[PDB]
Amino acid sequence: SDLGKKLLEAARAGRDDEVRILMANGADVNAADVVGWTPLHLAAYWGHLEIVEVLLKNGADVNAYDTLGSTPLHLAAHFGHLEIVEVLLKNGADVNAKDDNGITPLHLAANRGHLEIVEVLLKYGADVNAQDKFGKTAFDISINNGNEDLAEILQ
Amino acid sequence: HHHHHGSDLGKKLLEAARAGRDDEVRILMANGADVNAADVVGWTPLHLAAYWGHLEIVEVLLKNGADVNAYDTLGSTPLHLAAHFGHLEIVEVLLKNGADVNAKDDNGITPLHLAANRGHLEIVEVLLKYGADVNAQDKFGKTAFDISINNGNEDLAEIL
Amino acid sequence: APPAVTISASYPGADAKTVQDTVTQVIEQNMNGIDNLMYMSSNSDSTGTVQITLTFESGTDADIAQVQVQNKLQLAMPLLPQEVQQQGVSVEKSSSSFLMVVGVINTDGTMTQEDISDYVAANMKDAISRTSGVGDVQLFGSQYAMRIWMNPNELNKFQLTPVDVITAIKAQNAQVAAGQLGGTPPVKGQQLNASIIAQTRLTSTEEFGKILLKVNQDGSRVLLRDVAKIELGGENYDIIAEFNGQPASGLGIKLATGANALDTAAAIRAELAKMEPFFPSGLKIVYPYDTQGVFMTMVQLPAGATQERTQKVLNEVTHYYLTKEKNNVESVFAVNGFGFAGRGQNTGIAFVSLKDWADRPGEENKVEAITMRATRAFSQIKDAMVFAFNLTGFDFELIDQAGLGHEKLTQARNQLLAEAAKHPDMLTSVRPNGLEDTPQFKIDIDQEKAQALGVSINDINTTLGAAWGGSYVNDFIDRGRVKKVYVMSEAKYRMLPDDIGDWYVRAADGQMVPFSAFSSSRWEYGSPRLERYNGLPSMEILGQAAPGKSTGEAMELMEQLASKLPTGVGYDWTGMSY
Amino acid sequence: APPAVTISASYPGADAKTVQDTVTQVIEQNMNGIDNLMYMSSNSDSTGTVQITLTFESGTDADIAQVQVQNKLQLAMPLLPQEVQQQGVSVEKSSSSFLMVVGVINTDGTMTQEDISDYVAANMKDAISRTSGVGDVQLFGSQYAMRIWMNPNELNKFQLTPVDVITAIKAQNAQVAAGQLGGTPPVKGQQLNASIIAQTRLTSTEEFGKILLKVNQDGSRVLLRDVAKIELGGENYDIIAEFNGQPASGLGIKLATGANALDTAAAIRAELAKMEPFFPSGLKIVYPYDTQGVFMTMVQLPAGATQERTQKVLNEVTHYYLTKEKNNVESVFAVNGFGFAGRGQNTGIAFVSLKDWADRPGEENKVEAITMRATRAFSQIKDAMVFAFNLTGFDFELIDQAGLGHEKLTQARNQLLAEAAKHPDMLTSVRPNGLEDTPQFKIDIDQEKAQALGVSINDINTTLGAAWGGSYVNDFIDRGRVKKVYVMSEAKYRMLPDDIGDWYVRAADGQMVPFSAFSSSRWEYGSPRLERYNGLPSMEILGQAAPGKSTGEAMELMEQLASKLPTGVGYDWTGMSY
Repeated sequence: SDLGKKLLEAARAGRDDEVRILMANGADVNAADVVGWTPLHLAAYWGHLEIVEVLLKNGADVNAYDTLGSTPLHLAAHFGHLEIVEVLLKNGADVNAKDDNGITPLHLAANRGHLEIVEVLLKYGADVNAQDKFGKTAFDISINNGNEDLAEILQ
Repeated sequence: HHHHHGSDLGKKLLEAARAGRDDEVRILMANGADVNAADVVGWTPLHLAAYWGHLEIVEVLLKNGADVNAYDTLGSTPLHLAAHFGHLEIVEVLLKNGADVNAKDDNGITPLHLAANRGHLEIVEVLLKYGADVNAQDKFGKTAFDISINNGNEDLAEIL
Repeated sequence: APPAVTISASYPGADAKTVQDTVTQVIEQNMNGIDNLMYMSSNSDSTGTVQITLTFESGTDADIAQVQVQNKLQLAMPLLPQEVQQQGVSVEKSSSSFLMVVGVINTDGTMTQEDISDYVAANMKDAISRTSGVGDVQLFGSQYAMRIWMNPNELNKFQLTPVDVITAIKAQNAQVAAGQLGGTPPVKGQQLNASIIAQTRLTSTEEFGKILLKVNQDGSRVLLRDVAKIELGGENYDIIAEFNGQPASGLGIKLATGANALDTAAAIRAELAKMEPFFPSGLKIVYPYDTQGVFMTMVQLPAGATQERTQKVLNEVTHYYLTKEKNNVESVFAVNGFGFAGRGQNTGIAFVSLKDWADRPGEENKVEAITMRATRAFSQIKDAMVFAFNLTGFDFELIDQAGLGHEKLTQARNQLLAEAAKHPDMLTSVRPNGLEDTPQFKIDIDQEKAQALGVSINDINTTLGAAWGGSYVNDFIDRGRVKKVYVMSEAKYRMLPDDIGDWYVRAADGQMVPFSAFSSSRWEYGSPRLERYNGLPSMEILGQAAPGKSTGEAMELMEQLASKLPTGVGYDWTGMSY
Repeated sequence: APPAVTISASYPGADAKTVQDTVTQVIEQNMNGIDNLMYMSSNSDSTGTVQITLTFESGTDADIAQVQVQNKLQLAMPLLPQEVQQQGVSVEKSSSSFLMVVGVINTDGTMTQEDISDYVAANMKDAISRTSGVGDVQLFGSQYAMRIWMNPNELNKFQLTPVDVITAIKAQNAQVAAGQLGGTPPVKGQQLNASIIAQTRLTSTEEFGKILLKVNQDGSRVLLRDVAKIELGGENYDIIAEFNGQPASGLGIKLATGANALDTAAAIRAELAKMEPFFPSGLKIVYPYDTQGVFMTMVQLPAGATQERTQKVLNEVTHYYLTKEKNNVESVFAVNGFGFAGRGQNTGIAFVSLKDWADRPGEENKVEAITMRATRAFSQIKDAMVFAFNLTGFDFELIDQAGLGHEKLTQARNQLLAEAAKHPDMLTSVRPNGLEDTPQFKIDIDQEKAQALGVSINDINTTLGAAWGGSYVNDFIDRGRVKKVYVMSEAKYRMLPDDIGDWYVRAADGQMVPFSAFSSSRWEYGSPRLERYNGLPSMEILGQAAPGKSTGEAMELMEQLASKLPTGVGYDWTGMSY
């Protein structure tokens, strides 16, 4: 869709007023680019909170995944966007979603030491015994990274 | 035999026994300088004079009761240095003053091994004359005869 | 003055002779085809450093001379070892003295001497380097490097050697070119084009710490932090500085030959203004040396002197200006590890800045009298040369003409000095300019025992070299800037001879073999700095004439006692004697 | 005189085409964007030598020309083989004629030709090369190297191969950077600081023989001297010199483009005076050539003529001057293996100095008359181009413009030479300037048999190349000077094609495999010197105009004859015809 492309580039750039007119003009809420990223994906990746909110109100698929299995909750947990992680979980995002590598958002937050996000994820039912394709849990990530603050959160 | 780090007059004696200043070595001894002063590596003034070949200084220190069998931090005696560097007369004065002809350093290397490896054949005879254990072995098991085999020195193999 | 070009190369962890027999001679043997070359001199020190100085005839274009020397060395580059090439060689036209010194201190005290030096190198040196007429920039300190401080007891516990550390760092600190998806030439109908990103160079000690060295047979994993301490630290720890007795770093600014003196200076001051707004809190720029008004103080200790003893002489010099001439001295920038001549653990220099000329009244308080009094006060410091000077004897080179050797040349030098001492009516202060031999630790690898146990020699020489001297592995990115990674033993385990046996090397059958099994050591005397003049081993001798006689007679005499020297010992005049 | 810049590389044991397609073409393809460039020629001969000559317009600043060429050569330096870079690629700007020749003899007969050659290269050549105005120095001989002469019978006896010998020499003739004790950063309070001295480069034949190759399972040692003869010997054995029949050596010195002949010749005599007092007993300097007084005699034999055959032609030339012209000739400096057109086994040169002008009265005793009789006496020497000259024609290049190949350029040259013979009215003595194709040994490695036996290709090519061509390994120290270490078979075992089958290579399973088991051979012809003009394969052709007719008429006929050659063959005029 021509509108869907203008929405993707507007969501990628954080233009909330252009995103609103595109929503009112009937643009595809779930238009995906070549890599499989929806407007919710890029707004979650680039930390545009209200674009994440406006999209979800207009029926955005909170659990859309790209060609490699990554959800908008994955990107938000990876890049320290704490407020976006909460609104995604509140709008029904799968806390235990796995990509093609069996990797969960808890792994991504633990890998980058996003402790505030780790607590919010486990508060919403994140499986802490979740293993990726190599059999590594979030606890193994804390031991390997040497992050002792996280290693006591997970216990 | 393992002497300790000194002070000031001991340093001047160590600095002079190395440079070969005979007049000042005698001056400092008459003023009470420690004849067994050591530097950081454990070399006495006898070590330094035997290394750089100052035969007179070797005799003046021994006159003043210098330790003929002083050990450095690795077990090398003044006889080790003199025999290693082809200083004939010093090896004589040391042995004549009671030097341990069979002294082994930390590696088992004797003055015979050092004189044999550098091809100092005059010194290998003086060492043997004073009762050098010809079958002495280092840590690797090598004798002075094994040195000549490996070096290709057939004059030495004759002597041994 | 005759234009001069200096070549600089470095060999990490190499002694003087290793450096001379691998770098200096190879460079010197290829310095042909250079026009208007008067003579050539070189130094090879136990710091692992060469400086070859080529002096050209008067009126020579310094640009052409540098270009010709630069191009000749480019051809000799493949003849040098890989370690020297990785360090980068420099060819520079410049004067010997500094144009100005830019000091950097930290009032807050949040940055130590080591951090201040890293900031100036990582954020100030390169931009000052590219400024108008600045020929040589000398950092009084060292840029940070990813320092891996190996522990031999832990390495032996996991059957690992520094070879495994260096191998794993090169594998897991890599910048991998991995191509693209949908790249050219592409299949038709392809809609996706994206770059593939594999491994990126590491950026933090945390990343280096989790470098996986090996996994054990029970599943447990050995990380790089399990065998070493991972910290940021300088490429070298040779040079440290102080401004008015407090931690400092800085840049020594030399004027490029032919450049204007002042307009350069203002350009450095201009670029410095561009940097100040983005300094961290507490950082401040001070100007301790600006070329009346300033002078220097040289401090030279004999070879075999540590930084501790050199620092003691520097404190005494700094304490003098700050206490007994505080009415005249504004500031003192003191550097240890760097002298006027060059680098050395036994050398130092202090840049003294005076108060404004108007505030010091009378003959008693001007640079001439202050330097005379200072030199008089420093003259009784024992075992040290301490001189004070702003901004006439002979310069003599003793040449090894027939392959005699270093030891035989030393004896011939002492023979010439002893005979010159017997003519106080003629030549006084006849002295060598270089350094005396010092105790060194000769270690022999037994090849037979190494082969019987199945231990590679390169594994042995890498384990010994990387641990006790340091090893430049590869580069990493520290806050967006390319910096070096260095592998070395922690201080603890490379200080005294008994520690040699603490180091283990793995054999072909997996057995850990201590260094004591295949090595043997002894003390001996070698040189810490080896001089060459016109391609031949040489020893510079300085001196001057007695009261009331012209150097011509002085010089003529020196020629005569050089004739009675042993067979194969030549001589030549250089410097202002030429 | 048009200014010319010459690039010279070396590839030991390499043939003409191997040199052409790994060094010559790589350097040539980057020789564009160079200002005031007229043309460019090159030779790649089976000496393992390439000589690219770049000629510029008159008035071109030779200094600048050199920089530009050198700067474009850097684009190719990483692409050249390692073995070529290790020899040291050189770029120089000089005339092609010799300014003078410095001869060195030993009146006492204490020193062999090889001994005199090594002393000149080690103690004399470098200082002359660095003298201002000296464009190029050609040594009439070669500096000594540590020659390892391998025995293939003894090597096969201990399951060893030249690869093992090479690996042992790099391991045991090593210069190790071993670090320090108490090095910075130290544990605070450290007092002891000493350099660590590990392996040093070997300095004698006795030390190289001590190199342990392996320990047999029963416990005995197999040394390098047990499988090889170790001696000091030249880097190559292709240039021998004689002075009045007695063994000698020397340096051919060409003047740098634009330098003063008188001043540079005087500076060379001043430098020679600095080294005479330190000569060994018997050595003496003689001056057989100084630029009437002098003339040269060029000797050029067919390709494939050995140094033996060339010495006899030189002997007849020297015999002529010493017997029939002894009233006018003072000295004859004969050089075998080096020639006017370069360097090769089939070429030679004689430098002849007449006695004083006063003791040669009469015109028949003048330079032209003496050279006139000399060439007339050398008219009837079989299979030799022998002429003498003091120091009309055209310079023609036949270019392969469509990649026809060397063999088709030969025929196109023969068809042009045949048509030029039928026109004596216009063209006189039209002949090529290069060499004719000679028999060569073409060996084929069966990849399937090698892989089936576990014998690696690198083990094969290193074994064959090092035994039959010699391999430069690393450096060593000979009387305080860095020199090369060469590994080669003893002459005895590299003379006949059956000696190939006596060379063994160890397979992965450990079994020795003879070279006959995986290879085959046949005789074929190939060029011993490949010429290129402006990047493309060429064949230089020279002749002169007939009596009375100008060069433009002869060139016009040559242009017409050349246009009748097959398609793809072009031409161009160079040198004196440009």
